[PDB]
Amino acid sequence: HGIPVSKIFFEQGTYQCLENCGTVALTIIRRGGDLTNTVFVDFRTEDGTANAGSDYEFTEGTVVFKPGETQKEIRVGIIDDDIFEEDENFLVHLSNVKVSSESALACLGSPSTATVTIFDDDHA
Ligand SMILES: [Ca+2]
Ligand SMILES: [Ca+2]
Ligand SMILES: [Ca+2]
Ligand SMILES: [Ca+2]
Repeated sequence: HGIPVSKIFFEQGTYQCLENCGTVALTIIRRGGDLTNTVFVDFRTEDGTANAGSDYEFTEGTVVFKPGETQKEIRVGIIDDDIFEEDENFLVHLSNVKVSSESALACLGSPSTATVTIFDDDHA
């Protein structure tokens, strides 16, 4: 052993957005190791106190770090409505880190899960 490996993780642990922000942006980071490799990482949302379909969009997919890339941005739609609510949150999970051919070259780091605070923008 004694060789460094790439680490995948969110740039921040918590993100924020007004309910009228349209979409919230999370940044996935890839650090160290051999950056000439192609690395795949899956992402996926989960409900907290905010619910998919009424507060945000169920969003999922896969990010691909091409050689030399150290940062990838992802978007989650925020559903704006006209009703009063508490400030809520949902989760976004990284998983399934794989290296491409042509798994300790690349690993999931910490934080592999980010939280998203949605501030309500309505009165009552
Ligand atoms: Ca709600
Ligand atoms: Ca809402
Ligand atoms: Ca609103
Ligand atoms: Ca609302």
